[PDB]
Amino acid sequence: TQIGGMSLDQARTQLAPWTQRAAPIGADEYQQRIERARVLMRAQGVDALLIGAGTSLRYFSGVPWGASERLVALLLTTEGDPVLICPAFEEGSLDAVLQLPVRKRLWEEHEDPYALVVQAMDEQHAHALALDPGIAFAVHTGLRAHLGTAIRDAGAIIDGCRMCKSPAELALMQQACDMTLLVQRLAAGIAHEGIGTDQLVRFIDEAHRALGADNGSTFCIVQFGHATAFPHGIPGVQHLRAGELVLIDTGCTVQGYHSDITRTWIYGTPSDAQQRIWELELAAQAAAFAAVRPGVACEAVDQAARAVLQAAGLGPDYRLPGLPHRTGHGCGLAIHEAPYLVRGNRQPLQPGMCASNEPMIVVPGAFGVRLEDHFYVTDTGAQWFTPPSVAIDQPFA
Amino acid sequence: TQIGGMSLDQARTQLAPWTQRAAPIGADEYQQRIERARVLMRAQGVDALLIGAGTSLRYFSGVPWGASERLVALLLTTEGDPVLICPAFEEGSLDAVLQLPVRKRLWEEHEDPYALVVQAMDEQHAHALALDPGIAFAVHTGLRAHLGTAIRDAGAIIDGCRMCKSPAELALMQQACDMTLLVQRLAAGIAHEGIGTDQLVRFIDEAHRALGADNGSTFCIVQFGHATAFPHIPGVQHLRAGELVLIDTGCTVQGYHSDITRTWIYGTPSDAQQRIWELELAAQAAAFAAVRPGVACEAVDQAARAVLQAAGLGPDYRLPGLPHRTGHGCGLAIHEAPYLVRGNRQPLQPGMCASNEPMIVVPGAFGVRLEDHFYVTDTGAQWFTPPSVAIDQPFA
Ligand SMILES: [Mn+2]
Ligand SMILES: [Mn+2]
Ligand SMILES: [Mn+2]
Ligand SMILES: [Mn+2]
Repeated sequence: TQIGGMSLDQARTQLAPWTQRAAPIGADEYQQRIERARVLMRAQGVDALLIGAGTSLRYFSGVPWGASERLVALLLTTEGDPVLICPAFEEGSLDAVLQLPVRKRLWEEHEDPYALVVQAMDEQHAHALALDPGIAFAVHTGLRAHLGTAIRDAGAIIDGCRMCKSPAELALMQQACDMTLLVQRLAAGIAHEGIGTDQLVRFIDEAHRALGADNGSTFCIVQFGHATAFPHGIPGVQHLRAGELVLIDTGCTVQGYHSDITRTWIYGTPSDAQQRIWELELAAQAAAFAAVRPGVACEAVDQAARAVLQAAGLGPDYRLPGLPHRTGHGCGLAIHEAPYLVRGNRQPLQPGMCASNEPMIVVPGAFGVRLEDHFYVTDTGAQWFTPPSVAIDQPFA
Repeated sequence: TQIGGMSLDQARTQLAPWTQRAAPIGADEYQQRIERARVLMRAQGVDALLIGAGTSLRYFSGVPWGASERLVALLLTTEGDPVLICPAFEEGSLDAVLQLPVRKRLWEEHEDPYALVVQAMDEQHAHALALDPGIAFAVHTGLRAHLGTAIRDAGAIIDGCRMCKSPAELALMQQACDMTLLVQRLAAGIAHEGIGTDQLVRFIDEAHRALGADNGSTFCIVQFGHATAFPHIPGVQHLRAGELVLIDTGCTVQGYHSDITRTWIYGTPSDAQQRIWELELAAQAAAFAAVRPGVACEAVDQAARAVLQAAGLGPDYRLPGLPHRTGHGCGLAIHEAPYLVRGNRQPLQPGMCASNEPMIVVPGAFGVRLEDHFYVTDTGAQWFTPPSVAIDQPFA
């Protein structure tokens, strides 16, 4: 009963704005983030940290703008309000989004914003910069015109803050996930013979927007039939036929925090091969989840999924039929962030880490099945953000 | 009569799929871009170039994927097919979009892709790498772990290719602009008392899709009244008689961007609105009249500012006036070199494409932004779209 048979206007009747709205991040929590960054800076022997516009700037300062060709950055040192380097003409706009007190250092269009970063270093006798790994390489070129000391990669400091989510972060993420899960549910409901992949993408966007996501669908992949064999798809619109699997991978943000959920379900009657692979995928996902608790190396969670596949005669390693990519990724303010659930990653799981659990099986020439739900690590184990699917024709628990 | 009076029904009658479709970029032109990069690399003493996923990888290879945490890159050396560094699991999906013959070098999830880059360098005896300045700093870290030699910034090489558009690229951008102009005109026509900023966003997207844009609207800003003085925090507004409307939108066609702003009055304008609107047009016109081969980009920005100063606004970036640059290059990116900004000595040359948008802000009152792009010709410039005629005639 979850697949097909829902009219567009029936689905529409389940799309009122979401009424269980998590609290934004508070001022105190931004100070705690700065404080934690300072601990990790000192641990690494760094005395200044430069964070570019994008997910990390939003994390530390609230500023949500996307990166551009104009340097917008926070420069954190071991004391005092961090410096916010920003185009002069954007000052009014910056003041309206900041969640953290800052010392603003503004540059007019022809002025060199990298000189301002280094001047603010020199003012506090800081000579050991770490730079945001997400920032454009052009920024290392700019800083090099003025800085002669070693520039360290800030990834350890940034991850060491962001990997473990606070309760407020978890609730924002949960909201986003509950919204997208509903959207997934309605998309499965309106599916019918002949529906276009593009029509389902457009519905999903409309539906996330109606529920009050920040900005509709963050992304959306919809594939039918043989196209499901490509983990990230191929160009081209498809039209649905009985007997095909349907893989829908989509998500939204709520105050920048992501959902990221995949469902793969049959439309019509499945073959034995489809059933067999779908069950195996549910089982691989379930084994990865059972492996999660504090102290467990991230690679062990990936190993747990591959062990199920290999005991069914798939794999080993990335061999196809099997799992050609890692089991999962971290999620937060970015879709993909630390920690990664991947072979070779010894990083121990800690309470509050969030990650995907999406051990997709690909059968070359045929189809793929990806079941994707995220979890967070609790004090004694893990918790699903969204409950896994139940069957090939029952995508929703 | 450009503004208002049109039904949604009438607008839809002008929304058949675009029939004058510009040719996609062909296999030979990708090879010419690779060749062009190679001479630039030789001119600058560089023997290896790494391009990351994004507009530059698309330019060189046709791969359109946005950058992610996994290295997807093209490594170009002084000879042989370029090397495409890619996750192994994405190989099938990479093959469906590649437009250039490459030597694929695939890595499994636990393997170090930066190692592959350096091994490909070492096989060619390349030791003088330039790195895409748009790529994440993480890639510098990854490469530096394997290299003792300098990692140069590739921006001279990449801009030396991308800034001057081929005829094929100009035609694709022309298509994108012609479609977006129509959308702008329809949006003006359907505007009425009460209409939502959100309803206009939605219609704009629908229209861009109906005409055959790559993916609807690329972006859409719609501002009414006092909000036009705040060019950068969204919020839904409803239209009233006496308000300015500013609509900034664009699409892509084979990834080539349009980016057009129109600002017009709904109802009767005040004398201040009229005077600033006229000034905006004049500033835009003076910038365009400055464009010709060998003019410095900053001379084009100064030409706009001179208009505003002669009329008593400014000076410099002071308001009421022009608080930021006059315009930006445009291509596969909305914003790319060359920038029409004070301090930029870069001389314009034939084929360069940029925006001309010397917005006037009157603080706390309103703003008027007129935005049309141009390309540089052998003797002067050519508008992709013709400028507005009047505060109540947004379309020439
Ligand atoms: Mn995922
Ligand atoms: Mn996903
Ligand atoms: Mn624009
Ligand atoms: Mn523009």
